[PDB]
Amino acid sequence: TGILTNKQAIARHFGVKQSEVVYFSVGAVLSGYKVIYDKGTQRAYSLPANIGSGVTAISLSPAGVLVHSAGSVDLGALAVTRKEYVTLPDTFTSGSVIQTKNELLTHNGTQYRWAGGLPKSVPLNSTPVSAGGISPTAWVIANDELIRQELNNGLIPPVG
Amino acid sequence: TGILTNKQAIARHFGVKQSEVVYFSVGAVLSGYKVIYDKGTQRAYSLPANIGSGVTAISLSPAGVLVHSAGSVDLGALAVTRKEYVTLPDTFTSGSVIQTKNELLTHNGTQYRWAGGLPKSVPLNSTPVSAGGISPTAWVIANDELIRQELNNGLIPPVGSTSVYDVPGIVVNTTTDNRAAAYAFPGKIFIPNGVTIRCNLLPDDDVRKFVGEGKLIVKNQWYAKDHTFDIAASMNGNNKTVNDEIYCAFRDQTFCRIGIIGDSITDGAWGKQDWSSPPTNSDGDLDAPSTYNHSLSGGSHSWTEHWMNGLLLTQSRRSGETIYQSANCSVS
Ligand SMILES: [Cl-]
Ligand SMILES: [Cl-]
Repeated sequence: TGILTNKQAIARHFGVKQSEVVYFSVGAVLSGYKVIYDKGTQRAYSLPANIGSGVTAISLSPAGVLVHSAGSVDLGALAVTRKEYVTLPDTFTSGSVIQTKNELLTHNGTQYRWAGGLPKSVPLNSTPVSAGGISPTAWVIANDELIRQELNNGLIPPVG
Repeated sequence: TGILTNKQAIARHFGVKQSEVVYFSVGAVLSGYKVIYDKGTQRAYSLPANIGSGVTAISLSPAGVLVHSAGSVDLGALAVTRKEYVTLPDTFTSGSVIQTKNELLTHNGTQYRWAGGLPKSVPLNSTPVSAGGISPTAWVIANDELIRQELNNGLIPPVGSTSVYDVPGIVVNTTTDNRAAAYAFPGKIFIPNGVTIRCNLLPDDDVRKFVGEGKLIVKNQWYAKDHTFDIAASMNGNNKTVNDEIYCAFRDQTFCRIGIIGDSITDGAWGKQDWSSPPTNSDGDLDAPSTYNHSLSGGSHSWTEHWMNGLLLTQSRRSGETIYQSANCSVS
């Protein structure tokens, strides 16, 4: 079946076992799984470390917000912490729509994530500055993200 | 079929829909697709953002150059912009052949892309230096590529400043007046070496707004004229010296206008009993535009003009030319 080969494809992408991938659906038990797959958007998200035992899925939003028995988690935000990104086949110049926190939009070879409200419309002929500016609550450069922040906040120790 | 599972595997790798992957073939319609697959090389490339409607595929080269109905695109170059790389299972030491701009060859744990001619032969026991050198038109380190270039070109803003390219409203040219945008922005602004913008500063504007080593083009508010503000000199000093300029002007016989900003004592009280201040407007500021010279008027006998007298009497030992003159902008 196409399910098994897809779970297989997903498992190799994330480096987990085939048995550790699960399709989202209503009532789907989440315990033990490490990756969830949204068949509607065809996007996969790695799951929070310790989902409780006997926890079942309720809903999954277009932004990647998961609602389940024991609470709610933003999978897009979780993917950002794990640097698990989808690099959109667009630019700020070509325009695009951003749906999740883990989508990346390119401008002159540089990738930006969006940290503000979703969805984020980006019109034709735009710029990270022209389309909401560059700031912690707006467009964030994903490439070299930590080393950039350390440099911009003087957090790099002198040699030795 | 093996096609569907492959498209499936590709779709998850790039994070697109299965329907958004297409195998290359002749006449294959390209519109709407986001990834193309070369079955001969078994390499996949993400497609340019807006391929026109009804566009069909003609050819796909070993370097990843795609030819279609509405033109031609280098998919390897496009993958570089998206940092979509294939890391070859070789080293410079083991040798390899490079076919595309998005292939990476390793040397001591570091990945290099090739920006020169293709294909690129790399013999056994090589080095990025030994096999074409490291340069923008040769081997390029792919790891941390942007942050490396910013560091190697001094494009990283000092702590607490923002790069001028990231500030709302700024246009980086020499014609647009960036003054309103720059001081609407509440923080400091970093302008890198070699970069000039026009910022028609007003006299009350704190020039410490700008850091870095760039330059401002500043319009004269009273005459059809521009002035250059050197931020590097403003930040680090210009190493110029009052004595240096004065002695240099003596030696070079060049003009040396000496300006003074001061109060009552330097204004000229009481250098002569009929002393008077420079003209000032209703705000209390110096009149501008102006043809006023304090040294020929109420400040004719300020200590500045006696200072000039000594300079000119020393100058007289070389020439009759009057190279030392004051601009005494002092008001009681
Ligand atoms: Cl200083
Ligand atoms: Cl007036």
